[PDB]
Amino acid sequence: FFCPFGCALVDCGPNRPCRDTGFMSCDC
Repeated sequence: FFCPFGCALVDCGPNRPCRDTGFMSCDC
């Protein structure tokens, strides 16, 4: 799902970093 600026509301919250290679594509 489209991510904002990291792990925010993704799979932990805006704290842990994730693998973002494409616009709105953060894979944690």
